[PDB]
Amino acid sequence: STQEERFEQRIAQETAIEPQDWMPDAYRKTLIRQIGQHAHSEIVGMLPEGNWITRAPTLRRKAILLAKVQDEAGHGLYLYSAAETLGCAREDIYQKMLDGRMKYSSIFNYPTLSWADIGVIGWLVDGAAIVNQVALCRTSYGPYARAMVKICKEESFHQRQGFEACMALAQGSEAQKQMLQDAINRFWWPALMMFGPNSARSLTWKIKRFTNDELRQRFVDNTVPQVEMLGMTVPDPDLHFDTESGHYRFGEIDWQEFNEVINGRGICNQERLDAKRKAWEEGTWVREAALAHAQK
Amino acid sequence: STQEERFEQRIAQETAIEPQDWMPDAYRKTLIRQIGQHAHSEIVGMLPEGNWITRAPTLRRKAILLAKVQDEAGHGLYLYSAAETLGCAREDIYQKMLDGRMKYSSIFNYPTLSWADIGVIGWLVDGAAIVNQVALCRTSYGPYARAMVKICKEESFHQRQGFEACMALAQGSEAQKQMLQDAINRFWWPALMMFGPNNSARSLTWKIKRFTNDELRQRFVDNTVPQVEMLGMTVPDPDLHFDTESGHYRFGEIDWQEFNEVINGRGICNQERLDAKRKAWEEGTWVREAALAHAQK
Amino acid sequence: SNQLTAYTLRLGDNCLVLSQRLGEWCGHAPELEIDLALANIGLDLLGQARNFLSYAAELAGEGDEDTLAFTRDERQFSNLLLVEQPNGNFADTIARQYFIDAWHVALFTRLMESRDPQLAAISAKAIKEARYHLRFSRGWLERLGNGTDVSGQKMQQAINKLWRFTAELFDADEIDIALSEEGIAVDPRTLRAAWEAEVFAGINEATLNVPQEQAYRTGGKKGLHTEHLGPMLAEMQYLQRVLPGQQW
Amino acid sequence: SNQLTAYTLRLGDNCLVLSQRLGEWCGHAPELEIDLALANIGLDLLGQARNFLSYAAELAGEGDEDTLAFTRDERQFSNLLLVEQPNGNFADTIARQYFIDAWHVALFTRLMESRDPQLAAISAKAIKEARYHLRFSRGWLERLGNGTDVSGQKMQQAINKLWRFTAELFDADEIDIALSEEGIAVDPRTLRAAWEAEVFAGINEATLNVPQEQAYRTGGKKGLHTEHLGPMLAEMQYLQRVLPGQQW
Repeated sequence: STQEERFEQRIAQETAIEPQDWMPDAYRKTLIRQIGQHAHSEIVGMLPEGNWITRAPTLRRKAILLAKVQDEAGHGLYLYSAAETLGCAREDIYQKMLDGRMKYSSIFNYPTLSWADIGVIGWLVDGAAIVNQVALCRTSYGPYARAMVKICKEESFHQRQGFEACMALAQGSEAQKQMLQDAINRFWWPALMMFGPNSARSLTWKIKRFTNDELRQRFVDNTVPQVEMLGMTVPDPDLHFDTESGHYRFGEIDWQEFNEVINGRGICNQERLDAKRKAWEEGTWVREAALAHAQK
Repeated sequence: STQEERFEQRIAQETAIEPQDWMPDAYRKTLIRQIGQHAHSEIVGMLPEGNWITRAPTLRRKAILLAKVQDEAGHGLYLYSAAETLGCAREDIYQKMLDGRMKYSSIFNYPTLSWADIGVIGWLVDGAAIVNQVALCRTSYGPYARAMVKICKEESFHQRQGFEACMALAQGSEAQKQMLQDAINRFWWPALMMFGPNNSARSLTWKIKRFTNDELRQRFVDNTVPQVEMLGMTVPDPDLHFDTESGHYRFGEIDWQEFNEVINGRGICNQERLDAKRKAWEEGTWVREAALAHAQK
Repeated sequence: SNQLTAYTLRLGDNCLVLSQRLGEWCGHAPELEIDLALANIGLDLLGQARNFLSYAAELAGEGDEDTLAFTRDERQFSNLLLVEQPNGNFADTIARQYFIDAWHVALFTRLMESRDPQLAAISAKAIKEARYHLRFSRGWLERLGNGTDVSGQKMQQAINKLWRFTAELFDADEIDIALSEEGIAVDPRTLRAAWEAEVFAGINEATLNVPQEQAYRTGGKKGLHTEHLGPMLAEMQYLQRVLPGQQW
Repeated sequence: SNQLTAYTLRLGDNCLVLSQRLGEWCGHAPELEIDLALANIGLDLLGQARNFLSYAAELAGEGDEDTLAFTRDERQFSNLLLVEQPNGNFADTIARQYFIDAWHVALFTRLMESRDPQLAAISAKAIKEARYHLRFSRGWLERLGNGTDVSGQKMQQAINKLWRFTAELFDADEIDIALSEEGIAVDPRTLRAAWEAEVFAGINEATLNVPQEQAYRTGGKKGLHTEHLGPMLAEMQYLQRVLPGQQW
């Protein structure tokens, strides 16, 4: 038909698709899934980081951690708003997240076993998210791209704080240095998996602008020097510079692990959904109360 | 009258009253109240001590603390058994404890704010309880007296461990010594109040109680002061001194007004202690029901 | 200068301990919007704690916010008993917030006119935040008390549960009195009217009852706490106690 | 001698961490009789931990039970994930106890025939206690599953909640294999038949279902824990971290 042609044209000439505009149903749907999962990620990610708020080593670091968690909730809200401009309801997709019908970033299924894990999440995991998000700043759907710009300005700031917390460990006592190395050892590969496996419609529609491999490559190219600045190692024997391509080549990702993780069989999957479910269920009387009070 | 006469004669010759014997209603209700409150005390006392099980400084001390708490639960059970031989039901007086209608030893309304508090409870508070219980070993009601003998053999052992834990602090680092002194400062007076204010008419005549509160307190102080000195610690009482003329340590004036607030539920931990037992009871209902239903199959 | 140090420390300790409690709520709220608000209030309070603790360290001539937060033990903490109460359910948390917010607003309104410049300046920042807090906590008091049958009942149980700790809000000792006589501090006794005016009203507007029990619990200010504080400090201080004197 | 140390330490850590959990129940049980039993089981387990930890220290040539308990951090602890699970309600606690008791009985029965005298001797004490534990925990599994509608449902939810952690009971690594080949240790894989025989039966006899989910969670043995262990160690180690190298 003819709508599915002016649309194709708007994508090519880089014009932002707005909510009122016409779009194919498949495009509407894959966007609901992506924006929705992105929103779920902001919300679930609060848990591994929140696990350390009460235990953070200094009031400075504690305050930074609370600020970051506050921002994640905020960004979750922007993304749910953005999802709803496509016709879905936020409590509906939220329930799908609680059911397992919708997913969230795999990285949040890993436990935070030390204070360094928080620094490393702030530095590595958010480093990976920033790469992914900057890349989505020229996504075809206007409300999503604008959200990505807003989020990136704020999030990169927190990622710098993450790195400074890691620098404090790297320049500290021997025990602090070991704490850092251990956290890196446990989070390096899960961070690489965040970008996804090794797309037809998404690239053509300019929802995604770069391939998973492309984005991962640039994360590694930019991260390895930072690892070196800290006097630390990367747990990858096959990591080497390749002067032919001009990129770092690195070892195989364990895709069996990635597949277990996204299918609910990772380290903290059960605990994360149990926590959100329990929060939701036990919160029902509160939401009902707010409803009833408004009706008066 | 002849029932009353055969009774009063039994009391005077110290023939032990048994469950099946006839007894005055007041006597029965006084014993139910005393044994009952003694049982409640064993149960409530688990809380201030249990507050430190997961935090105890060494596996040795942690084990000793668990042993002691296990023993308190056991002694609670003996005393409820002993109460029931008088016609009351244990869940009935237990509920009265939860309502505030029955009381428990005032000492357990104080908080355990440091490890030293555990040592001090073990030493002082149990030192006071051992004086009180040895004194009840010749109480006129047979099941109660026999219970007192059984309990005393075991409990004194734990009280020695309490003192040994305090000795460890008294012989240790400067911080450990200060911890001890602070615990003593907070528990000394509450320990003295355990014996009660300065009823008694009938109880002494009936030989339920054999010694007065003042007598027992005096005997606690006379025996405790030397142990305080052994630890190189002080007692928070400016007016404390030995009296050669009589042969006892005299002590300062106890504030009986504080004591009154405490036994009337207005002490430091009263609310928290009853809330903890109530919550344990309420949230445990489905468990007790389950055990009942399973037995009926 | 000793009494001034203790007075500043207390205000920091109130804010610090309440901040810890609010931190436990992260990712566990009934709504995302509430999660955000709780994190925000906790963050404000942490900021005030840092300001009060930093000033306390300055006054004492040694240490900082971190040595005061992480190296004192429970007998050295001077927060109100109210702020160390467990989170319980959301009503428990709202009740505690409300009682504290009313008090903070009454206190900081007056404390920004303190003859001590640094205390005045801190209070001037604090009051702005406290007003937002009171709006949030009063808001939910209304929504829960005047909501459903179930919610109003939970809100009433929450107020009853905390009530006895409110006496400490108006307890004055040698430190408060000396400093109020110098126009530096507020005499807590004189905060009762403004506090009761707000709280009695809010409770009534929420269709609930002001408890009849006369509040009787004090001690926090002199380092005499409930059995709650100790376990809080164990969690909070763990890392600093395992690896002391370090930079993070 | 390194693998033997790690093997003994693991057994110690299982008993130590479970002991901590049971300690939280003190004064909070549904009945006095249950309080007594839980305190008793906790005490037994603490005894086994002391024996295993003391042996581990002897083998390593340094430290004792106390340095091993109080100065290692979560990444150095090697307990099964199962024992660090929260107490939840009484069914949650019973489910966990049952799974661990069945395992202990199967393990210690065989481990008292170990070619290492001290390990054999410790196991000989342990087994006697483990049998009492299994009776208690199996007893309550029956009473709760085969009780009321409400209780049976809670007991099933409890089994479902813990199930995934059972895989670690039969996970074997380099340490287990080397030592079993020397007749010193039991190969955990060979414990499955005895364990499943007992547990599958008990669950069926309680009118409950063995979950269909294939258990998948391991890591505890290599120091990779759930987020539960950290907060436990903070509480447990506080005093030793505040005042290190002291006598108590």
